Amino acid sequence: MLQPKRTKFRKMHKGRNRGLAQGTDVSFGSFGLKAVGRGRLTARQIEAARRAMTRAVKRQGKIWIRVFPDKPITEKPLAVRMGKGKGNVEYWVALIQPGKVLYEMDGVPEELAREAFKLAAAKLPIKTTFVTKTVM
Amino acid sequence: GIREKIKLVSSAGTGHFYTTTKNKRTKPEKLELKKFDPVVRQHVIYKEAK
Amino acid sequence: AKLHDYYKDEVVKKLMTEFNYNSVMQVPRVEKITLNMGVGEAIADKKLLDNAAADLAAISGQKPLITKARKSVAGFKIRQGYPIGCKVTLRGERMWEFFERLITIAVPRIRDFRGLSAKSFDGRGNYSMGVREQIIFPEIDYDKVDRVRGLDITITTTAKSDEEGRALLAAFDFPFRK
Amino acid sequence: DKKSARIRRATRARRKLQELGATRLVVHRTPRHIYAQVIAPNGSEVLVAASTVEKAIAEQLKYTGNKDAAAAVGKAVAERALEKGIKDVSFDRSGFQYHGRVQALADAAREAGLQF
Amino acid sequence: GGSTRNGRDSEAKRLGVKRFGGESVLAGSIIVRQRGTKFHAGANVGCGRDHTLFAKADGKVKFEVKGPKNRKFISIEAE
Amino acid sequence: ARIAGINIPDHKHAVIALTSIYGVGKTRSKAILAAAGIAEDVKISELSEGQIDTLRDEVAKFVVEGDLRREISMSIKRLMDLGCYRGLRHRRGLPVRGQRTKTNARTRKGPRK
RNA sequence: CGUCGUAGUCCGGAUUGGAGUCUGCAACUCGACUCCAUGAAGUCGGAAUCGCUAGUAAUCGUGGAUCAGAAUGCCACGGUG
RNA sequence: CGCGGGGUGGAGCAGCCUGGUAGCUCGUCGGGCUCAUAACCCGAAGGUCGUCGGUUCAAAUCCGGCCCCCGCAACCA
RNA sequence: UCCUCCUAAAGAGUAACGGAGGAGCACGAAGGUUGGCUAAUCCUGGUCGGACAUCAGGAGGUUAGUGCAAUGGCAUAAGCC
Repeated sequence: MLQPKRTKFRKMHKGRNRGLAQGTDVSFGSFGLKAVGRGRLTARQIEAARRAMTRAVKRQGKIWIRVFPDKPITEKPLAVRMGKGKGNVEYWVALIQPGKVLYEMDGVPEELAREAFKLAAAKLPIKTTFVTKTVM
Repeated sequence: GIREKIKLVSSAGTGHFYTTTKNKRTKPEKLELKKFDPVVRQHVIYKEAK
Repeated sequence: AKLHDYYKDEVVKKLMTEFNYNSVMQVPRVEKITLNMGVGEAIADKKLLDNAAADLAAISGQKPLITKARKSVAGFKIRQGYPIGCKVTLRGERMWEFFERLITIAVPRIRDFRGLSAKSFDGRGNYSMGVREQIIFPEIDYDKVDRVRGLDITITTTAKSDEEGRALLAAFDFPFRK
Repeated sequence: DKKSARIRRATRARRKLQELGATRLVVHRTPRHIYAQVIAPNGSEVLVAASTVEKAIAEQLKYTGNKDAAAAVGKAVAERALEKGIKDVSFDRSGFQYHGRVQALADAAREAGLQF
Repeated sequence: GGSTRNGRDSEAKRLGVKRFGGESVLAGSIIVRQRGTKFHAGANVGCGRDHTLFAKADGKVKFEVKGPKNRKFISIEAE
Repeated sequence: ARIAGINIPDHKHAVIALTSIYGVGKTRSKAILAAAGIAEDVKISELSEGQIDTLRDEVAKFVVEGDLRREISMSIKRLMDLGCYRGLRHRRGLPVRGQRTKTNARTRKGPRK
């Protein structure tokens, strides 16, 4: 399961997304995904999406992932009132925007991300899909 | 800082006594440095403290 | 004290009559020995070197001086300003004066005497002539029982390669091995 | 680079002289030569100098790196200083020691006239 | 957690800025804890215990572009 | 003056610091002392410069210390490569004195604090 | 008589290779004797305790048995006491 | 809630605070006393000093984390 | 109560039980000043040497250090002789 390295500081700030940022050129492979939308992505979502692909791709590839959790989130008991204060770290998250490629592939010809992505898109936010390699 | 004050004596007639707070926790030796006083204005020799 | 006369007459210099060198600035030259004598575990004695203070100047033509440490706490015990050795460095005439006892009369103790191995050679032809421990030379009051310490000697050259630094081993004879 | 250490000592001096501006006397020496030059109050050019290159010294001195040759330049730059009336002149030693040939030059410059 | 404090009241800002009046002495730059990023050049110097490049003569600032790469000096103008 | 001894004691007979150490043996190393004018009964001090030149003359006749230990060590290291009985017993810490490790192997074992 | 100390010693030479010498299918492994060389341990010794009344304790040599080929163990002998 | 301690060859705790540095009484095995085991006197072996790191020339101690325990304890809409 | 870096908005003080930490002292020397010096770390090799040991060479450097904290700077050294 995905559990990122302990942060230098005990807690972090969540931060705002600009909802664009180009990152469409594949550099760990030759093809990937289309994002075309904006939102928040969690560690459990990218591990559940990895599970969906791991079950369909068996051991071929591997597949490289350009999204990784960036922040831990603070969580506390539900009954604590509004005011004081921030709890301990629980789940880890990242931000996604239209120019992201998310996942990068090359060693998996025609059995992943070439005809459909529906089975992995069902685990994710922003109704994602596959992309074809950019050559010109 | 929380250290003992002891004033140096002049070897001659002088209206001032220079106040020392010299640490004596590793240095038992005496302090002799010369100071200025605005009366005779030819420097004063100060002795015997801590 | 005669090497100073011969090193100026032909030793690695008559070479210049058959090889393409217009000055001694392209030929091998020897002018330095950066001597040292270590104290080792002397901090657990602290009384013998307190009286053997000129015992390195007994073999070197310069003024004795105790070297002070550059380390204040160590896993072998040291203290700030503790004396850690003695140098009594050889250059020029005192280096040629000192070299006249090396290999010629330094034979009271041996460990190979056929050339050992070319350590610290620097790719130039830097030659070993050390004795590991002092062997005692004839001067004054040298026949008695007296203690001896660690002594190692390398003769370093201005040559550019051991192909040309070896012109010294073509002017003198000493046992050599690579 | 032991040559650069002399230049560092000159950077120290050049920075220290920069707040003075004004007329400046620079002394420079080498193992065979010595010279001294007076720099203008705008810093952009020389006014007068003395150097062991002149046949007035170089034909009379048996070696130009000598003490008496440093004194010959000191006694010439002091003589040319009196010709151009220079006062409030700040001294500069080009990263060298003052002791030795720069002192032996200065000692004779204050023998040919005013201090210096 | 908490107790990170930082404390209260500190400034040392905006005094080394724009056109000067050229008739009293000026700080030139009051940037905090200066040891080599700026320094002084030309006829002026500043060696104060609070790292101020305060000029000791009356004049205006040059806002000079000379000096090696990212090291630029506090200097007074000729007028 | 000394020729083969390295220990500190002074003014002894010409055998204790002259023979039976590091490689010099005792069989030919003592016959040379009469040519140097040195007596072998009762403590003596006649070995100095001059006398010792008669002893510094002996060259290439014997070997001492690490080069004599090299001679035996290589003469066992050639066997430690092989399946020989003394090969493994010098590759591993095992006795060769025909010992009973039930009773006495004390030199090969050690303390016995 | 000569010689020597409070030093793991003049010593010791226990250990480790290389040569040999003997007996014997055979001594590699488990045998003895020898030589040139190398080289370590031992300077009273755990809680605690052992034994007899004079040629006894204490201590040094000599012999035999076993045996193709070795004992320091086994059985005996005398000197000093 | 919140507060204050403990974690030390196998067991249970001194040690720490005061820096020049790994232990005691038992335990385990083997002895000594004995016909023998206990009582009792000796001999021997083994510490991630919970444990990951930090800090320092330098610790188990300085000190953050990740766990395991106890004592006061829930004495407020 | 005091103090740094940041939040704090390319003009300034600055909020919320905001973010990383400290200060109630230290040093008569660790202060003044002249001239110098230049790390660190690692590799090489040198009896007594468990193990870091010496002096010299090579690579190499706003990377060593700065009384203490966080921060900015560093040979014109504010770092040490």
